[PDB]
Amino acid sequence: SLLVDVLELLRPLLPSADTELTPDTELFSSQLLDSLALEEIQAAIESRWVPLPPEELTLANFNTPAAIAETIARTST
Amino acid sequence: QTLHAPHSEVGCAANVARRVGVDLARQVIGAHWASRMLVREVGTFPQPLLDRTQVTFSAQGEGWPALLARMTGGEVTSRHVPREELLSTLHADRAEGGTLLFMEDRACPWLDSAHSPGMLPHVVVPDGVAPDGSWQLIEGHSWWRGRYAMSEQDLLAASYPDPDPHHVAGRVLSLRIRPSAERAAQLDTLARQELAAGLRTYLAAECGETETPAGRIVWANGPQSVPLLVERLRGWDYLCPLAARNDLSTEHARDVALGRYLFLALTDELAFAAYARAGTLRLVEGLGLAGAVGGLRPDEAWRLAWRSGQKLYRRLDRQNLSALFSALEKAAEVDVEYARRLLKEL
Amino acid sequence: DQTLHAPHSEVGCAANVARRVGVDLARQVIGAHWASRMLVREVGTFPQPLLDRTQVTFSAQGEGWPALLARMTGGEVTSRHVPREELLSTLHADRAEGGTLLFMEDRACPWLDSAHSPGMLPHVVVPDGVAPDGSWQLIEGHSWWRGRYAMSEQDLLAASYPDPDPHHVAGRVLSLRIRPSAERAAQLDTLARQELAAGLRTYLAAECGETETPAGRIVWANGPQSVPLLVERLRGWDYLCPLAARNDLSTEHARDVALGRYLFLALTDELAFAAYARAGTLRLVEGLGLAGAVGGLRPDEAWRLAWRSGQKLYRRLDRQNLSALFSALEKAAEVDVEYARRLLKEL
Repeated sequence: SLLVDVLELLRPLLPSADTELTPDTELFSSQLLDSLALEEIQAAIESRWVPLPPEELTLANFNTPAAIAETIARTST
Repeated sequence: QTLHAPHSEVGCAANVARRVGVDLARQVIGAHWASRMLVREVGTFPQPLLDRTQVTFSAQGEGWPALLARMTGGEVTSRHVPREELLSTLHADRAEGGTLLFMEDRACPWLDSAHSPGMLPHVVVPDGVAPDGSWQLIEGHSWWRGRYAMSEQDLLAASYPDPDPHHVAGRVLSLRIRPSAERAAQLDTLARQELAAGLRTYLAAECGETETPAGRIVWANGPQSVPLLVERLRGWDYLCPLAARNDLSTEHARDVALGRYLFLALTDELAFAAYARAGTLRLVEGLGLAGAVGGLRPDEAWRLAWRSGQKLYRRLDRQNLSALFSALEKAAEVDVEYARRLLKEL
Repeated sequence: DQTLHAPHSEVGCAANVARRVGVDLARQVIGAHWASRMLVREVGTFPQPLLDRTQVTFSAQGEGWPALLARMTGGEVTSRHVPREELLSTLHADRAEGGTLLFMEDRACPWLDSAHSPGMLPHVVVPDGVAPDGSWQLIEGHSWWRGRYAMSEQDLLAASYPDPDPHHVAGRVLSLRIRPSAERAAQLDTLARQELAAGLRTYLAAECGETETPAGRIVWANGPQSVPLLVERLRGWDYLCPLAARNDLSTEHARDVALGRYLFLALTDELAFAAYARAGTLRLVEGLGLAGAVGGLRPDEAWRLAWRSGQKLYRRLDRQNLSALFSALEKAAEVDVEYARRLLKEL
């Protein structure tokens, strides 16, 4: 649901139209995405859900679509 | 949960502080309200390490080593330990707090930096030997935050690299910081007193300068620090049209690389400001003082500045540079009103 | 040429001002100050907000010309900011007692072809009276652009008061009020011979030092040890060679290469100064009648070959060019210590 919104947000950032993206796909530790993609994700969260402070910007929070969805859920109460 | 911060060493110190019952972000960082513009510029010739005019910001003030030492009655000591004493030092420091152990980025597999020692050395906190003989290392930088395993031989190799561009050779900060029972009982009293003192320092708005082999270093504290910083940063407006060109000379490519790095470094200081201000608000809440400041949110104002900085170093253009200056001016305004209201209640 | 020059702008500028008051800077002031120092900026006590990177360089400037020029002349080399409506009167007042290094951005000096950047550091020029059309004559002290250039009074005031002002040059003058008294003028070659001994003794004393600053811990080492320590430290940047060889660099890895190459460019510029300074010492020694006793060693040539090696490395960051820079620096170090010992014996 958020996971659906996160997967929708990420697909157009990937290296290829056919890049496999599941809820457990590694995004940053794999160098699939770089920090210009992280900026797009931060800016999407800022405008759609609850803006994230620096303490939320961790590889544990951002490395998979499931982790991003969990981050937005946790931070949107 | 591993504690962390926008600066690796602060994250590391927060983990060590928790071992001895000290909440570093709230009682040490959050108790030290600060705002400083720093400049390195041409002073008296010769200054062979002055490579460029440089400007940044700091919300660290005197810094956690000074405050953590006087608040605990302990010591935070820098040493280059001989290899034959490193492991004994790591075991000995653990009784009374712990150690920040420096190493190159390329010694830390989780940094994905095999091909470079990085601009500066990294730091970790050794957190004991596990059942299998391997060291547990705490990573205190928010992005990589967590616990990692390293073999003892790999740890010693990391402490004594060859070559050693950063001079990491047995470099430790030993935190012998365990408070007495009577001091532990009063940490929030000391935090209250440090909070008032830093607020008075801020309003005193001292400035200074020093001539060094790396340049004249100038600093300015207090309510005008961020206005002065913004006025100075306008001097880097040339980066916008220069970063848009696609055919840059080696020298112009260096100007852009160094200019982007100035805003990257600044952005990490803005992240730290948001972290520190959040600590201040947790401190004020726990002291029962949240009443007298109302709902002012200097943490949120600095968070907005940090985001403007990230946008600018990621894409150097005039709109992004103007947005950073606006966010910084807003943070300056919220800071001075918050500081004045809070000191009135102390 | 009609104008004196050096590999550092401000040194060339100072040489022109010194000549006005009967001081040969390169021979009597730079050449009288034998020095060799390794400098490093590294991590020290937190926090250090201006420490952006570990940095290593070299200097043969020692205490530097402002210190030596001021004490040898009995005058002053003083930095200050003056308001726009007092700048021209300050330039005339300084001229009556020496001269001025006037700060300005690179982009204000058309002869530098630097319109699109204020550069990493500000520039300096020496005001040198006016041309027949009333334009100010500006001496360029850097060898690469050596000469005198005209700038209208309106343009010179616009250059001295830039907006914005990244380098803080606004109305900044380094005033060289350096004309020696008649009595002091007659003592200059005596004071130069004293300074020459005193720097060689400082070099052989090989002191070290370390300061903690908001820009890092600054470590230095003087003397015969200085170049060997520098070479040992610069080996830490061997990682640049494989990195600059790779074709697809992240913004991050591009930055690391750019900053590393800039470390070698700054170092190369200090090798040019060493060659200049050593040549000055050889001139000072020749004029004191000591060249025959001291012998035919050429530390100037050894530092010039180190400079060429540095430029070669700056153009192509490869392990062979790095090793060639290290060999050149080691050879310069060996000539320096043999020369220093033979000269100090004859003084």
